[PDB]
Amino acid sequence: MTTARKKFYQAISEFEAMTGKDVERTPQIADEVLNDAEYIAFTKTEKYALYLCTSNVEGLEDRYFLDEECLDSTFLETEDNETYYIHFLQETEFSEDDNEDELPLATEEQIEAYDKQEELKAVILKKELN
Amino acid sequence: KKYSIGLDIGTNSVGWAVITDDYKVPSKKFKVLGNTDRHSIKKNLIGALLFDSGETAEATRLKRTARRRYTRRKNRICYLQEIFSNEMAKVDDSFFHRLEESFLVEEDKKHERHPIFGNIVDEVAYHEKYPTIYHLRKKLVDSTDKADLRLIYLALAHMIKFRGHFLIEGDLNPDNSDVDKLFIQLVQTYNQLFEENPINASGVDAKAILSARLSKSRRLENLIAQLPGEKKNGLFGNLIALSLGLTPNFKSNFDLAEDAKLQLSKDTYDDDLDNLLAQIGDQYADLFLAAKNLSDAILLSDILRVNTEITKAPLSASMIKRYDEHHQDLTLLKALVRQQLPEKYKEIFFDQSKNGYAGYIDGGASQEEFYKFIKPILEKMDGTEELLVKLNREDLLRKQRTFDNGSIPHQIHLGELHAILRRQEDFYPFLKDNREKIEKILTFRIPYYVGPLARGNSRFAWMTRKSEETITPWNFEEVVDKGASAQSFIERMTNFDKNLPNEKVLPKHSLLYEYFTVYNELTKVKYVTEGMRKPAFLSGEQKKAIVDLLFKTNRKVTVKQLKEDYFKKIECFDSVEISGVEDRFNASLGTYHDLLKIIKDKDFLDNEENEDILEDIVLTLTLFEDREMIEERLKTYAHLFDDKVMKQLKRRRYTGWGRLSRKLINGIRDKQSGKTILDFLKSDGFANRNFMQLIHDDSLTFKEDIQKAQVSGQGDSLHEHIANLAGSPAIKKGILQTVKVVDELVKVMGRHKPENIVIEMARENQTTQKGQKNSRERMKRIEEGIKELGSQILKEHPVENTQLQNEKLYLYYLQNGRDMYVDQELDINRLSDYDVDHIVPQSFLKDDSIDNKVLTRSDKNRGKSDNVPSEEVVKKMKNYWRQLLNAKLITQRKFDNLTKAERGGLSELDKAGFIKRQLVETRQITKHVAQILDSRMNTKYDENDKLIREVKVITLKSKLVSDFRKDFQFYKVREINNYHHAHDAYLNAVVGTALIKKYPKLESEFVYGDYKVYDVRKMIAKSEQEIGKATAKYFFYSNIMNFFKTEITLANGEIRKRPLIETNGETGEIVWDKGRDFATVRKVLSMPQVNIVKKTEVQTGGFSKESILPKRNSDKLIARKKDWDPKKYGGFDSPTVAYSVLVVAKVEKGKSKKLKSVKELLGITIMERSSFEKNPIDFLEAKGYKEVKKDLIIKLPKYSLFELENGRKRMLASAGELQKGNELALPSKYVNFLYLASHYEKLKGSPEDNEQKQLFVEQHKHYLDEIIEQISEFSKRVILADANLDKVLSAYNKHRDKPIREQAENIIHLFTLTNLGAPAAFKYFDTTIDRKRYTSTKEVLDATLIHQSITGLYETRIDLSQLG
RNA sequence: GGCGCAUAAAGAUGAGACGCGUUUUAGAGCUAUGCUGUUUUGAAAAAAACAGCAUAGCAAGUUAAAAUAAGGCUAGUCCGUUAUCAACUUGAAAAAGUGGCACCGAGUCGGUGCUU
Repeated sequence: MTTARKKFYQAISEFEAMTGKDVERTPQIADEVLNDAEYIAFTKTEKYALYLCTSNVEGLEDRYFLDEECLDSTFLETEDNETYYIHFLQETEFSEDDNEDELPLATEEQIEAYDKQEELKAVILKKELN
Repeated sequence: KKYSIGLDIGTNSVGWAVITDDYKVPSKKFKVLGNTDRHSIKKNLIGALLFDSGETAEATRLKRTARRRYTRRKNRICYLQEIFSNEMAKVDDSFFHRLEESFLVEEDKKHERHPIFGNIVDEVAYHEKYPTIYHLRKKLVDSTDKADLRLIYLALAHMIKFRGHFLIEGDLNPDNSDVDKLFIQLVQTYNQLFEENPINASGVDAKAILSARLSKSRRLENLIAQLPGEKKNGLFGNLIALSLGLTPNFKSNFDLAEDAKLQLSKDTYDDDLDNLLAQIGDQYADLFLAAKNLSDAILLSDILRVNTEITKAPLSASMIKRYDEHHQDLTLLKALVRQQLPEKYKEIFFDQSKNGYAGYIDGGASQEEFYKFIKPILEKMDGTEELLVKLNREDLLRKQRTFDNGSIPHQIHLGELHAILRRQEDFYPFLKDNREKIEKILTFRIPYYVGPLARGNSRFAWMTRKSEETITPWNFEEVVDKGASAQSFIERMTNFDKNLPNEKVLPKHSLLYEYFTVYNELTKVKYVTEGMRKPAFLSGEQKKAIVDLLFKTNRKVTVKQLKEDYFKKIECFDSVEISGVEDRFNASLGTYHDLLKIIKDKDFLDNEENEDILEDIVLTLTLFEDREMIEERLKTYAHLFDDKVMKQLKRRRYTGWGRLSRKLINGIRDKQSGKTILDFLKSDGFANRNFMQLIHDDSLTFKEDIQKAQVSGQGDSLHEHIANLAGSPAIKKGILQTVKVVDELVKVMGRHKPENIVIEMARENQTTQKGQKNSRERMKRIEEGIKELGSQILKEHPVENTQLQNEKLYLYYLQNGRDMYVDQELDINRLSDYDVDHIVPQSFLKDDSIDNKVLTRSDKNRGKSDNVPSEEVVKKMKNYWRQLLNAKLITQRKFDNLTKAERGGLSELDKAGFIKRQLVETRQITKHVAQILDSRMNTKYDENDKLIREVKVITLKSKLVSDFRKDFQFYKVREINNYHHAHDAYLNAVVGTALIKKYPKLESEFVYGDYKVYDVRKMIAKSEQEIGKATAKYFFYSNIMNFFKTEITLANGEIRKRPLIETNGETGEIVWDKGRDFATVRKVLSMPQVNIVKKTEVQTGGFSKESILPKRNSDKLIARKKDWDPKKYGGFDSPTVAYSVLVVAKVEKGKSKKLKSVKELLGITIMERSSFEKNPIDFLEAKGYKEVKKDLIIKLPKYSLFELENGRKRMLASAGELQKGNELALPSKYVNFLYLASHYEKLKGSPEDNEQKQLFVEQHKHYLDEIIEQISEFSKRVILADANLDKVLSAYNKHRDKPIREQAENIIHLFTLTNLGAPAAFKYFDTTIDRKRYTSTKEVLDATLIHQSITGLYETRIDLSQLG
């Protein structure tokens, strides 16, 4: 039990408390992905829309910068035959130092994806842990 | 002037409050230090401190054990390399120098490329001759021919780095190898544990059926088809399902409420096993042990399967066959894909990224993700047999190194190493006389007790040595000392008791601790036979008779067995019912029966002279674990023993400890009797008290003798003071910070010591919605209401059982569909006019429970007194109340409360129990922080030895401050600002001082200190209303908070006027001035400027994110070792910054390298922090900066306050992070309206109060269009986020006609736009908008910086504009 | 706060073994076509690949070695993620010390009096 292991287990416990309870065989994820994860999101589809935020970084205002970069997208199975996809996320520590690249910019495929994700609301409980 | 201090304690926060006598909090001009222009500040003297939660210390223990396991493994490799160090230079010189260089790029590698066999050709012949190492050692175990030396070495260096588990002990034998004897063992322990309606499996034999080649989720149905048992969800069947990886449940099986999931594959097996075991009792516990044992056995039969040529290679020769069923059954599948699907072949084997077979080896996948991906494809195919039957049994396309070969007993590896050295001993000289040493360094499991093998430089080790040289497992015995290290072992990780220190607590199942628990339960059990006409408890000789006549017979005994084997047998008592013990005893004499089975003697365990002998045999069993040291300490007691119990008594283990030591139970004696705790708790007499009531007693000597030794000897350091507390480390961090801020807070108010300091803490609202908690036991009562009553109320209206959180229908359905006042029925939809009354009025207690509240139609049905209701109402329903107590619809306490017509009403002991029931505050952290904060500021002496108690410590609950908050319209909801810490502490002062100034005499039960025994049985008048502030009694109305009530109100309508300006009842001093109290209190809770500070920290922790990631051309990677340049080898990214530094310097800008003046932040990671502070200017020249001004290097930790124009406060969390600092001056009427409107059905007070709040919100609907523009100009001043603000203004405009309750709840969720900390994204009505993080750290460089003190009172302001 | 059968629980700390996972290198990739040097009865050519790249189709595809927080000195089969911490003045460190009081008010504290 690490600082994030048992709270991941109570995370999927309250996921099983929110919906149909018959869950079985939680995925044995490694410690390397769990101990650097900011947000555990649950959803229905494998394609996860990732979030976004703006800034005031030396002009370039009202653009869209994604923050939660996926590093592990595994699934868990319930009884019977209903698939839910786990997603672990990491906050993007982008600074005010680049050659206007590798700071994550919009590339508006994710913008339209977030529009559909917010309009349909397929997101399930998304909570912070460390 | 006198003053008083109030303290809220928490995890995140701590609140400090300073009041005078007149309750106007002071306000003082403080001095500013630095080089700014504001030479004086004028601040209030009231505030809070919030900070990061105090993390525990389990992650550091985990990382430390990982580091030491890796260092032990590398040095086992070092020993085995050193034993071949001579003759491997004979074969090929730089061979070990190349196995050390197996990681770097071939260009800077200083040898040839191929590690083994040197050249190119023999390496390829090695791979296509030996495909893997399991094939290699499965070859050369059965090889008469001589093998190559480096070949045997690389077979053996793999052999000792993967050793298995040492959870099994001894050597393997068919009593512990195969599943036959283990399944016989579990059916024996099941048959022995129940000894009734059993099951026997002598006919069916699961030695091959449970070991078969099938699917486990079908194999348990096979076994329940063979052995009948109970069912497919029976307890025997569910435990077999636990033995095969499945996760059954037991709520339908134990006849228990909550479900019970169990599996062995999770890391948290034991923490859930004891969690369920405390719910069900310990009498099953060892049986589950065998279950886990049985499970491991079948997993053994999963890996080793070939039993035909099973000699000399049971492991390696097995799963190479699995390699064969991987190989051809790969090709088959390829020969089944291209024939039928030419598409989805490029995305299966050339994919690399989509959970296919390409990602199953060359990428990131698992067995189960790949099985789920090829389920729909391969299940779709037309002709594919022997694959779906192989997929459900988890054995296709399956690698060697699973996550489920963590069930390898090391003896298998040791046996094939034994063979691998026997079949080479005939050839090589050095290897013939070192096989003992090689097998020894394989099997050397460094034991628990011998600790870290240190040489005094440790912080954690304790083992001592009989010599001084380099420690090897060659010679582990004659170097380290056994008995001295064991003696230092037992005293180090013993646990002292908080109830009595300097003592070693007893084990969890000692004989003495078991007698303690059974005599703590049996001293509160009461029996009723026909003839006593009033219930009575047991006597001492009855307790001796029942522990000699029923407990020695069976482990668990029910009340039926009690009344049919004791009252009927020798007492000749027949018509007896027992109220105390419910149905069974949760306390059990398990090890009594256990050691009775082990020694097979009845005299010896029952003889009272062998007590320390038995308890320290149990102590040395529960303390040690390995098989060697466990036996010679029993050789001390080898005189009594019979040499057949040696292989029997050393088998049982224990885990966990009790609660209290031996010197506290059978230790100290009474000054007037000479008896111990146990001596009274089996021989007391008629006053059948309890143990905790004996702790709760004041008059007896034992509690005072406890608090004699609860203080230490000489006063320790304050870190050593907090070192032996309890709780989380978070509240320990809070306690240390609140002692620091008190000890600094005395300094600021003229250095005069205070008068009254108040403390409390409260937290942990994690009930998880209580949706199934009612229907598990409480609502489930009506399911045994059918057992007694018969009225199936849900049969006429099935109403759901998860929305019972509304209290009125909840208390209706907990009332049989009836009334407890008059014989009638009720309307379910007309419950709004029906009234909720209380069994005891609001002038005697305060509680909102089912024990208090009842529901009815008319208040006249209760009665016309403030006492218990009338005699006819209890006696006309004395029949039915015995049923709804018998159906367990209500508890015993409220039924005994209504039947006070027998006891006259409010008895003197009863009203004493109510008047002190609120003020007994029995949480240990409160008493210990009281002791710590007493012993610091209250230490002056006089002409005698006793202490001048200068400053009064005082300790109040959260109930009184919550009531003073609620009843007088002083509301709070947590999500507005973080002022609700500090303001909370303020009320903790007021209800503090205005209770001690008004009650001087009755402070002798909730001040920490030696005071009198002056009780309350003669402090409350047993008659009518006595003289106002001139009488002998303290009060009559048992609710303490009627003192604060301007005008009390009870159900009789007697609107009795307690006087306006109240004066204390013995000395004549005004304590509570009505015309100048609530004006002052409502002014101070509406004050705008409170000093909250976020304290600074240096970020200790990990170097970088714990996930090394593959190579890339970006230079911001952190290397693995020194010379592994991460543009080739990759590694760590995103380092954690500990603290930034503000540096003024010059850079070599331009093509002419001209030194231009710069002033910037620079992040410093923890990687070079010590490298920073050993020499800062040389490291900064190495970074690439010149002209370092050493005085001007400004250290700037995380959470540092920057203030700039229009009062904008931003606080700096990293080099490129900022967090909002300012907060809201939101006045009292707005917060009162927001709490009252946002809980339109969530107050549960009076119907008149309901119409008052309804008309209040309907007249003050004018507020939600002024809150919005306050937030508008506020966020336009201090946030400057225009876009999302305009979005939420338009979104507010779009819901203008929305109803009130939903709009108030959405506006308190809207408040989190403007808290402190990092900004977040908030759930609005619909328009969930994006967070706006700040990274533009340029504006910080020209602002002002505040190095503030710990309480925020003291401060200094440094400027960065002219900083040059 | 849930004191919840009216109790009040018990709490944190420390030793050992795994089994994984991750990352580089080693497991000579092959065939065909098209781009880069040279050879040759030679005048650049006539073209042979020995090597490198790209594009299509084929073949296998499991296992190892190293490291698993940079490293440190106190050189151990030790230690390096927790508890510890505003500046300033002392002090190696420990630890000590560094700031005027009332009154009228309140938009993140302001204003007035007296005074070392």
